[PDB]
Amino acid sequence: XXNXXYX
Amino acid sequence: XXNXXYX
Ligand SMILES: *[C@@H]1O[C@H](CO)[C@@H](O)[C@H](O)[C@H]1O[C@H]1C[C@](C)(N)[C@H](O)[C@H](C)O1
Ligand SMILES: *[C@@H]1O[C@H](CO)[C@@H](O)[C@H](O)[C@H]1O[C@H]1C[C@](C)(N)[C@H](O)[C@H](C)O1
Ligand SMILES: CC(=O)NCC(=O)O
Ligand SMILES: [Cl-]
Ligand SMILES: [Cl-]
Ligand SMILES: [Cl-]
Repeated sequence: XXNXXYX
Repeated sequence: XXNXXYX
């Protein structure tokens, strides 16, 4: 993970 | 990708 969003 | 570094 480590990324973010939101999709 | 998804991992990091830095090499
Ligand atoms: C991770 O490194 C790349 C280069 O490969 C940069 O362009 C990017 O800004 C950097 O990402 C940030 C944001 C993220 C992905 N949510 C994490 O918090 C990382 C550690 O820092
Ligand atoms: C997402 O990350 C930011 C930066 O650290 C925090 O400010 C925010 O609280 C965080 O969102 C929470 C709530 C969410 C979106 N429902 C998920 O549980 C994420 C993983 O954590
Ligand atoms: C070295 C590099 O590009 N790291 C970023 C990733 O792991 O996604
Ligand atoms: Cl992070
Ligand atoms: Cl999402
Ligand atoms: Cl690197």
